[PDB]
Amino acid sequence: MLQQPTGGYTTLEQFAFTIRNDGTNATPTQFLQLLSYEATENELVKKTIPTPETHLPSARNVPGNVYIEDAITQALFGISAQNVNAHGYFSRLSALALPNTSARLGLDGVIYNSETINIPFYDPAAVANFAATYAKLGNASTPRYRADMIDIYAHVGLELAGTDAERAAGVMPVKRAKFDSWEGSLISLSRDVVNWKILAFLIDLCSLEGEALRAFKTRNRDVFRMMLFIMSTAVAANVVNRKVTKRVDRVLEYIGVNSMRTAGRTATITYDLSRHEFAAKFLQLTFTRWNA
Amino acid sequence: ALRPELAFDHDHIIRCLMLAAANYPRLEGIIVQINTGYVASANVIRPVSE
Amino acid sequence: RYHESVLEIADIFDQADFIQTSDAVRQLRALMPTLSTSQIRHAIERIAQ
Repeated sequence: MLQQPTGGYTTLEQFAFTIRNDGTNATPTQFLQLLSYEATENELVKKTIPTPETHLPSARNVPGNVYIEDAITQALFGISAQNVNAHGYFSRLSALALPNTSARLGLDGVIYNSETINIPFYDPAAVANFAATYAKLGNASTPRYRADMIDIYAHVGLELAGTDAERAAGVMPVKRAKFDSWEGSLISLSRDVVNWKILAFLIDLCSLEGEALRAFKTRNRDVFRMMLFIMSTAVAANVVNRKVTKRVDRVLEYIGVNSMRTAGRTATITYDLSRHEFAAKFLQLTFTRWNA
Repeated sequence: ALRPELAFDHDHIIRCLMLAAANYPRLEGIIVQINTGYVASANVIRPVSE
Repeated sequence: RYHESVLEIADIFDQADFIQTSDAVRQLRALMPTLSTSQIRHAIERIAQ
């Protein structure tokens, strides 16, 4: 077992998030520095997020070791993720939510039912806190519990493109992102993010309280912004290149506006409707936690 | 849904139609034929005998 | 006292949008005999063939 650092597991260098920028390693924040926005006539107002359902998927026993980290990251950032809403994994996550479970969350992000001492794992109280919310990813597809797939993206845009004044105001002009870019920059970035050990991020997001959680939110705001960026490219209506002075600038219109696009395209990853449900639910939970 | 083909190049095509219009006398007739066939296919008008 | 040499338009204009070729076409043309308009038509009809 790994004891959680007072700053959270993300303080550990083992869980550091990084993205190649035209193939060289870089912190997400300094990729976000390359981003630039051209505002348009439309506006994003942020409606309040409906509070997530109290209900959890039944903590049913399942054979095998669920790979929950890869499931979430693939559902959010992977190329053509499949079976994103298959219930079993999440039932196991709910089993992690239980007060005295034998289940463990390995730092691999695999969920083990047995207490396998050879494999290091996150502190059970912390994963209980994390699963207690995130198992609700399990009812992403049930009609009773589907998250808004449209309005939530306002928040995404606000947390990505939004200037501190706009984030205070809660409204921003709908924006067209752009950055000097290499071939396949959005796919490569998405690959760089899908490899992230995000369970440390979410576990810290749930278990941490007071000053520690706030310092975590400031230290990690750019990470969350990179995740939001990958999602936004997945849902942006249109993505193109612009040749300028022998440099291609990638352009994504528009940030904060979910187009509900489902057909795959070269430029970016793509959400099938099931992926859309999943991401919407994930955003509901994650923003509900981030804004508190 | 992706169609694995090149985009219809509006600009290049219009430029080439201009070039052909300036150099290829048959062009007019070609386009007309298309239109003619279309009218014929729409069955909008036929000559009656009387 | 001078030095004749090809100077690509690209070394002058900073706008890449309107520059499609380079010195190479000039050199290749220098290889061609001067052509009467009918010889030009013959070349084009041949390539068309």
